[PDB]
Amino acid sequence: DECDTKCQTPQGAINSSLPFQNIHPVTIGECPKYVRSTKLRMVTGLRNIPS
Amino acid sequence: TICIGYHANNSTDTVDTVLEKNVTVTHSVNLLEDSHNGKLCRLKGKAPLQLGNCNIAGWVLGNPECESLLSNRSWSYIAETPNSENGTCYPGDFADYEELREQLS
Amino acid sequence: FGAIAGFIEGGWTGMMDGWYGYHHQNEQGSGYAADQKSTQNAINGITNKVNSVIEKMNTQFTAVGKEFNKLEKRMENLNKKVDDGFMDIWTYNAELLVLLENERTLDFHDSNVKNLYEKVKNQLRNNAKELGNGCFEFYHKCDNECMESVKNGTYDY
Amino acid sequence: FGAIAGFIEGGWTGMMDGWYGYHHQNEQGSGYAADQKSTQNAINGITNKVNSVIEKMNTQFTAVGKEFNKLEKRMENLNKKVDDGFMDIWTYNAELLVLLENERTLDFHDSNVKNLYEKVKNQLRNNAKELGNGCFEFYHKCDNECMESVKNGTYDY
Amino acid sequence: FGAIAGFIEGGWTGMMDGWYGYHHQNEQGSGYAADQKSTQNAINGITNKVNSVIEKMNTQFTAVGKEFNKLEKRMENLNKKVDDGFMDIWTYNAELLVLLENERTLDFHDSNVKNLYEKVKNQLRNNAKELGNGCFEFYHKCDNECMESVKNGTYDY
Ligand SMILES: *[C@@H]1O[C@H](CO)[C@@H](O[C@@H]2O[C@H](CO)[C@@H](O[C@@H]3O[C@H](CO)[C@@H](O)[C@H](O[C@H]4O[C@H](CO)[C@@H](O)[C@H](O)[C@@H]4O)[C@@H]3O)[C@H](O)[C@H]2NC(C)=O)[C@H](O)[C@H]1NC(C)=O
Ligand SMILES: *[C@@H]1O[C@H](CO)[C@@H](O[C@@H]2O[C@H](CO)[C@@H](O[C@@H]3O[C@H](CO)[C@@H](O)[C@H](O)[C@@H]3O)[C@H](O)[C@H]2NC(C)=O)[C@H](O)[C@H]1NC(C)=O
Repeated sequence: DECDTKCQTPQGAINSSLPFQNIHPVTIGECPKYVRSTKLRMVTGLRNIPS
Repeated sequence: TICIGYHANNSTDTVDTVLEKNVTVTHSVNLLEDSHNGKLCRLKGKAPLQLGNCNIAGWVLGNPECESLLSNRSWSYIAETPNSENGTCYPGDFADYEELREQLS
Repeated sequence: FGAIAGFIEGGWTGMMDGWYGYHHQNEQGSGYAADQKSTQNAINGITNKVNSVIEKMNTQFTAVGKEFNKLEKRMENLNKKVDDGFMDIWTYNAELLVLLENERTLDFHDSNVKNLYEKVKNQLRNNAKELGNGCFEFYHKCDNECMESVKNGTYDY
Repeated sequence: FGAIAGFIEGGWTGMMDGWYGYHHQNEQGSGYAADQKSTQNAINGITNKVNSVIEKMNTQFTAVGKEFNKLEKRMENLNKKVDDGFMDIWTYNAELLVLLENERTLDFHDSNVKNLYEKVKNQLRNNAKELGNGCFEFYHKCDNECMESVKNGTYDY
Repeated sequence: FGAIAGFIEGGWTGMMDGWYGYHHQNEQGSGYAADQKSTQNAINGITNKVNSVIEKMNTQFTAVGKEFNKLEKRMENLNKKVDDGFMDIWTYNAELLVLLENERTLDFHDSNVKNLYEKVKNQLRNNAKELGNGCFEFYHKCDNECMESVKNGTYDY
């Protein structure tokens, strides 16, 4: 495709702003480090308690 | 009276902590690239060399099933396909094959 | 501390403007107020914290792949060992970093409201019954001209 | 905080049942009580924390060894460099993780008792002299029917 | 907590002797005093903390360099990948460790002064107006024989 990326992987390209990626371990470019992880979600706020 | 409190939302976002799993949270951001775009893209401003039904062996030798190069080209990486079988049509060993592939990438 | 989900139990849904503030029942506006400093210093600090977990990782150009012939299995395995090694390190360090710094973030809000609560109780002194819920029964139920000045933390006697 | 080994000096040996609670001298049972919520929420959180330092490390099958002939010294050294590299990383990251999260664990108990102490002082108000040791002289020395209800945090005036 | 740069605003320049202590205006010496225990336990703890970030990294003898001929580009790149890998790990883990443990160090001083302030307010009780600045107006302006004994935390009624 007529796209540009910083990181191409064997199934497609990936946005490389995040520091971790789990698409594929064998990348090409300036890529997020590969992790076997499935969720890496970080908190910005508080805990919802609207009962 | 007068109280002192904090914010709450209708957000479904759940995260994990060291002291308790699956804490529901007001605001969060992702650190994990989970999706890819499904397309071969240009790298460092260059498009990849696409060999098609050929492999590097077939392309650099001029295997007649390979498309010959028309203009001068640059490329940032090489793209092969799972069905790129056309290499050495007359059988034999290709000296330092992997090394050459790496040096032509 | 024990401010969040301790003695201030649940939270309020009515603050479209910020993360921390007050709820006053006196003789007028029953609304909520944001503490544009207690809050705009937290967002100045959290966005600073996310942006540094993101951007402190500089990474060079790297082609991870390596190809080996059938008499190079040892190299192939050495290479696979290196890739498994990094995977194991980044997977473990990331999962735990997320886990730990999430708790460090939830505490940040405890330490913030506990200081905002202590910013008015250590200021109003014995001019209200200090209800354990996180709320103060006013002796001279301040109008909207005064209550908006406790936000700045300004009283008299 | 300063609760543990600060103004509550030493600790009690007489609590076979839990980690946190109370000691009452009134007119009857001189024993100790466990706070089955202040405690069973800590164990729910600590065992959660150990189990994630343990189990967040998934590791694949790996044969670390590599064998090289006398004209492959460079590979041998490259391989040794990789093994030394991981050793240095896991040794440093583990030693410090143990060091830091141990302090994070000892603070957890400070923040817990300080909130349990503040769960009764911010509830009993001026119905006892607030002795700095972490103890309260009762004005109407509650019997065993009442004292067992302060555990739930329930009083009157 | 909110002690440092919260309700104790700025700091004092006049303490050549230590990190924490007191400033008394009564009828004599207007100087400052160091808390040789509140301070000599912090330095015992901080120097312990630096010395373990320094010295917990044991590292073996290592010659990082590798030389490859023009038909060994793959090895050359595998080697470069290993060096880039470590660089990325140590650069990211160090930058963040410095970032995080610096905040853990600045909090340490909050928790220390807040406990020193609470070491005298939870001791003097209602024998002074508890000014929010972090300072106490004395009812019987103690001379230099008494004030030097509040440092040890020793009073009467
Ligand atoms: C470019 O690539 C294509 C494939 O992508 C390639 O076409 C393939 O050629 C081979 C060899 O000519 C074909 O395989 C033969 O198929 C016939 C049946 O049609 C068999 O009889 C042949 O038998 C041989 O192999 C047997 C064992 O498998 C032996 O028992 C026997 O004695 C023979 O040695 C053989 O299997 C193959 O079918 C095609 N594939 C396709 C999709 O057409 C083409 O030749 C390549 N060209 C160049 C220039 O590289
Ligand atoms: C086929 O070869 C010709 C030249 O033999 C290539 O032309 C080159 O095209 C690039 C495209 O940008 C030019 O690059 C630019 O050069 C300037 C300096 O002149 C530099 O400052 C810019 O940053 C940029 O890199 C390059 O100058 C130009 N060369 C000549 C001699 O004109 C052409 O690109 C080749 N074709 C393909 C498909 O690669």
